[PDB]
Amino acid sequence: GMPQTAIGRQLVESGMANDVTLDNESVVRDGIKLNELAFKTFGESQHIFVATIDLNELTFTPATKDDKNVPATGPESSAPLPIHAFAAEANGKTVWLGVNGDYYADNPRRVMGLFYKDGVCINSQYFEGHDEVLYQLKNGETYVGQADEALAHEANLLHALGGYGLLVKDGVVQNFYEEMGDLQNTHPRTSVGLSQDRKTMYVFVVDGRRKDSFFALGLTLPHLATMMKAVGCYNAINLDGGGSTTLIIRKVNDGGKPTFPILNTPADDRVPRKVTNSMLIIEKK
Ligand SMILES: [Cl-]
Repeated sequence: GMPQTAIGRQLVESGMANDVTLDNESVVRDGIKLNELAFKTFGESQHIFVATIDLNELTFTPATKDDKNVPATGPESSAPLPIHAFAAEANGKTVWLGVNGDYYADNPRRVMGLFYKDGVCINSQYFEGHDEVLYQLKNGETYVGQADEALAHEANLLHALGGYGLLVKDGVVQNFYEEMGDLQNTHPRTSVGLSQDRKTMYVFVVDGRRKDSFFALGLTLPHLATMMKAVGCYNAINLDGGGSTTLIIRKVNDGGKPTFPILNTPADDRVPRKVTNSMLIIEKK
């Protein structure tokens, strides 16, 4: 019976998943597969989504609440993930999938990692330790790496979305999280990685804090990293987690208008958190 999908088999083979009770897969659209699973990780219940995106067919962009390419200005700058999708859509993008983005500091509200969008620097002054990045060059090539590597491309850097925690590096699971404090405990997680050829993107949304009938605890970073390598990530990074972790997909309603339902269970007692940046999978134009 279980597991029944390739990803389910990969996660069980990795040692990070047992007692699989849900293992479903669907096609969001051509070029985007979505897998939803429930299982135990060393005795603790979990509930995760893994999206596999064909980067020959689709691309990504970092997103803000209003699709404007300027730093956050205040509380108005944060909104639940669907708002980011709607604003991108209203500004000529066709959005198919989204997750929350990078870590933010407060007082004043400001992004902690590197943040570039459409060739415009939103932040180049990444905080201590906030070194991880998913980036794209103007030539269309996508990479996962370190902030200085992205910056070294100068005016050829198109997009950059920051993270905190390098999970997989050149096919080897990483475990150098010791400066990250309580982020090392189990948590909901959002993470992103690339295949070795950089033509496939993997997005994980790991629910946590047992806010629905799955009783999903959440994961440590070595466990998540191990799962990501298992499904094909050669390079992978941890984005903002906890109550920030949110997944949307496009739903085309009769009449043609899109909505952007949230598929996971937000860990702030089921209430979608207002987030200041995000990662959207969009059509190539
Ligand atoms: Cl900012």
